[PDB]
Amino acid sequence: LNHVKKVDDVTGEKVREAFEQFLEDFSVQSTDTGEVEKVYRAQIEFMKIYDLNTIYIDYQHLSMRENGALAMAISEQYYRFLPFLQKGLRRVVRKYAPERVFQISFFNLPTVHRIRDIRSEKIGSLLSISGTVTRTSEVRPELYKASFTCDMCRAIVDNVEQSFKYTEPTFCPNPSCENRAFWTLNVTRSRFLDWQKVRIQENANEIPTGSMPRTLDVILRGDSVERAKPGDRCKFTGVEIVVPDKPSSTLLTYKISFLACHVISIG
Amino acid sequence: DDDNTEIIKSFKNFILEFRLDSQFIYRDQLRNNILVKNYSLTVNMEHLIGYNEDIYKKLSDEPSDIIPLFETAITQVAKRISILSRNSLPTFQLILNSNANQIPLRDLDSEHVSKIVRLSGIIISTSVLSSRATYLSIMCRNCRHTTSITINNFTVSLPRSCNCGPDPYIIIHESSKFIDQQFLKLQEIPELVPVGEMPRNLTMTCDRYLTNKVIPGTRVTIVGIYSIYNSKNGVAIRTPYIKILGIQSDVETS
Amino acid sequence: PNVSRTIARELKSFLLEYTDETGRSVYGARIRTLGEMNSESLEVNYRHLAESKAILALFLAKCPEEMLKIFDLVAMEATELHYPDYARIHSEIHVRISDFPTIYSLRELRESNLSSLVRVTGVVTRRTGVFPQLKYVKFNCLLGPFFQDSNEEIRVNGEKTVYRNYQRVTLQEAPGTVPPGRLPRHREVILLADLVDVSKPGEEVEVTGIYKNNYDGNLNAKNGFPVFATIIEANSIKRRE
Repeated sequence: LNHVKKVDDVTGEKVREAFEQFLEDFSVQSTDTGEVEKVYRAQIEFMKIYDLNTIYIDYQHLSMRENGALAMAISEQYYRFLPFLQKGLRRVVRKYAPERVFQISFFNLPTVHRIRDIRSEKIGSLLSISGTVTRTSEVRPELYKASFTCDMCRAIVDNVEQSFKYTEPTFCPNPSCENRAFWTLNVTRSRFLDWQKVRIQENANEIPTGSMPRTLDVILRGDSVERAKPGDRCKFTGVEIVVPDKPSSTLLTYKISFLACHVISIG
Repeated sequence: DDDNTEIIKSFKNFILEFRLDSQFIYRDQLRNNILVKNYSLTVNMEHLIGYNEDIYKKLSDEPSDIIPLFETAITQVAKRISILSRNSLPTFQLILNSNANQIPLRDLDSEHVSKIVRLSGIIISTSVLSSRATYLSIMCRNCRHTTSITINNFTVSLPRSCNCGPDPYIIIHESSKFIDQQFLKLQEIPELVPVGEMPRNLTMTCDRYLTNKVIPGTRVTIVGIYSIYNSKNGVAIRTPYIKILGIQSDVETS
Repeated sequence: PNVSRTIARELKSFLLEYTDETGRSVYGARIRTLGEMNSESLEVNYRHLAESKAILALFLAKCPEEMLKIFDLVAMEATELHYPDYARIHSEIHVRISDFPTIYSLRELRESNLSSLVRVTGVVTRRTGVFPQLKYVKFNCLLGPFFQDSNEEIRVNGEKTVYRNYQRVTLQEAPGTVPPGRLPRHREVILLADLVDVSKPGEEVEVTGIYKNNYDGNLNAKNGFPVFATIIEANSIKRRE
């Protein structure tokens, strides 16, 4: 059965080309003694040394190209562009370089916003959050992408399963298992990554006691794992999302769980 | 099951023909036990292994599949002794106490599971009695099948076949024959081998005539089978207990 | 793979006629020791295995799982030629495999360590009592023997089943070595067979065990994500060091 076809991504492709061209082209201000050439090609090439499979690019540089009009697609609509920013970036690496897990972490956001200033309009958007860490937790694997099959019985399907449920694989199978059947869990084909949760709390100097400061969950996914310390202020990359923990889905209880794909000890 | 006939014939032939010069120790052990209404028998393994090596070869192999064929084997004998015709007579419990080789508590780790193990420890506290079942009638919720289930030892689900289902079987408690059970819990002796660590305590189920035989705090030497039960508390992690047949206290102790 | 069988043909050569310190094969003397002690742990130094070839040592940092199963059967073969017996004693000897740096401590661990043997170290915390695990399945019939498992059991009879003692001990990282401003994270440790009871609470212990996950396991309520458990199935046990 042919899948006809796929649609449409529209702007997503425009942002793919813009971001690719941006990570390619300068991205250089300084002249003479630089800080010149490239810096991002040189960033990836410097990255070829340790091959830790992450990149660092500044948001301020990204705003300079289109005058911030490029940064807007990457701001409010950002999570729509996560699968595009990754594979797209790989389309670059495949060209300039010779086992692929890529964690993109933006940084240096124009304005830092407190946990109190957190709104439901800020979802799917980069927001810098400052505050002290409380209750770090031990690092465990995420399923990331999995092969769970067969699933009745020989299929061996490896795809998707990227979203957090984790249920379920084996749906719309094999071709053709028609499972149902067992899930079935296979952990040897499934690459894992990271992660550690930290519960971020507002700094005590800002909060007007009587306050009773309101903590909120930030899970660290990415190589920024372990970079966080208890009793200290940290700046993160926003990706606010939500996690299940109001209407029903008929033929749901949610809360704000902040994500950070980048960490720094600033504060 | 002609094999069970073959085994039980050997047990009868072991009780009726056994001779210590010249009284028959067992056969009279039996009579003198039914008269006082003890309904029990104590086999001395050395006599057993003396008689046939074979039946002890199997009895130390798979005890829990055999020992009840020995029970039925002996009660089929008390039928020909204690009464005569041409009721009711419970199947006697056998208590076997023998020397062998003492296996200390610390040294019980797997590998001998379901093989008779003699050992020695001070009992901590005795658990309050509770009845298991021996013979219970059962009727169906629908077709009303009257089934007399002989439950044996040594958990056992009820049969689902005469919709009907899934498990339409009721226990009739007006006709059901019951026995008793104890649950000793024993801490190994303080002399050996505590070292620097608190001594472990294996949980033991006495039953029928060994029950309330021992005041908690008295040193004893247990015999019994070694076996494991589930008791959800994974994965799988089944926890160890010692069935007792049969208990013998230290000298004297009365 | 079948090719791996040929590897056995090599490692057996490493198992007996390998010599060091002017003659006197060391592993021959270990097999002779148990051997007499019959403690069923054959002990192979990683230093020597790596000294002969780096290709097997690389197999220890890639896929220890099935290779130990390939290896210990051959160890049983070597004991079989040296002592034409032990068909009646234990019929399995799983090899201990001394120090394997690495030497990752505790708190430094990642996904890259999955399925691959890794050394860990730190203080023991109070240990569970010894509860025999199912392992092998056998019955008089009446399907055949079913190995389960480590650790799933999906997807009971019993007649004579070969039980092996299980014990789960929680290993916490040593207090002296903790970097300031950090809590002492800890991992679960699964001992097996003779490794049981070798540990005591309060003591620092050196373990070679491989790292494991399965299977979520159980959260799905408070995480937000498909997060696996972290459990080090243990291999050897040594005092500190």
